[PDB]
Amino acid sequence: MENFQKVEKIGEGTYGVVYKARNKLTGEVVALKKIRTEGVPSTAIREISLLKELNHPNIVKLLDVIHTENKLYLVFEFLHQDLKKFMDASALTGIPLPLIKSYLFQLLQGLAFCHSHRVLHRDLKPQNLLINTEGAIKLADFGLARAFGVPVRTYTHEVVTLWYRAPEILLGCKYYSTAVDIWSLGCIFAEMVTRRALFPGDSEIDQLFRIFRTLGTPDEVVWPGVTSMPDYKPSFPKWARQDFSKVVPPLDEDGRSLLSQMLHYDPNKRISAKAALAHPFFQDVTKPVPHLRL
Ligand SMILES: NC(=O)c1cc([N+](=O)[O-])ccc1NCc1cccnc1
Repeated sequence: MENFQKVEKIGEGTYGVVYKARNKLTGEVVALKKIRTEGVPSTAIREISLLKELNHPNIVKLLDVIHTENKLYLVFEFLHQDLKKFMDASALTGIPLPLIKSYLFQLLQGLAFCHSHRVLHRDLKPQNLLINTEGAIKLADFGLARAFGVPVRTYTHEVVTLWYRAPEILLGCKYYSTAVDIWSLGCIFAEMVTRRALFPGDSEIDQLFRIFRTLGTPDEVVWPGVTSMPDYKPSFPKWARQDFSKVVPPLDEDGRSLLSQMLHYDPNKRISAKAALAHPFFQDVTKPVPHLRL
């Protein structure tokens, strides 16, 4: 607004437009998101306001929430790059395993924190994982989904990415659990390793069938209750499950084991962020510094 000097259009998020801005006073450089219409539900205001208290080293800090003139502004801590850009930049050589492991470990710490406070992300993707020169990675937009909701796109003709959506969401379950975040992070872990999205669906059904083609069509044995889900259809093709060794090569067995637990179909069997932190995959975790060209 008037207390900030737009420094650049960081982009156009799923809620609204985002700008890099400098606080004319404090001199602080922040990310300002303009939230998309009229009146603005007070329920959301209280919700969003509660998130200002959700502070952790691996969670992008929500500095302020400003409600004015039918517009809602969220002021966030600023980070220079997102994981999607970093992955693209590292596409030729790949992100080194030690850095992939460091990032996964930090993201799990961030999820464990949010989940312990009953806060879900619901829409994790590389674009909302932010990184800095110190080797830190942080989760952005935690709790906004709950505080609000979801239309058809973002806010103005922009295709919602379904690549990281958990199967229970695709099958129409109305109640999401912390498990949806573990699923998304598993998909991201695989993408960092292979340098290709794991399940790049272009429609809700293509997304679901890409998952089924790789992990096998779920049934009552591996996922009790799945055949009673809202959008489950007995007519779904029945695909056999593939071997992880073929899914994320050349990841080692510690990595494949952890990924398999993050991608279990039954949300209740899916590993928690807390439990994942204890997985043998992290026995030799360290905190490397990435090569960032800003
Ligand atoms: N908090 C942020 O710094 C930030 C916020 C959003 N967003 O949608 O609210 C997107 C990217 C961000 N940083 C990474 C970034 C990406 C591109 C150019 N500059 C910075």
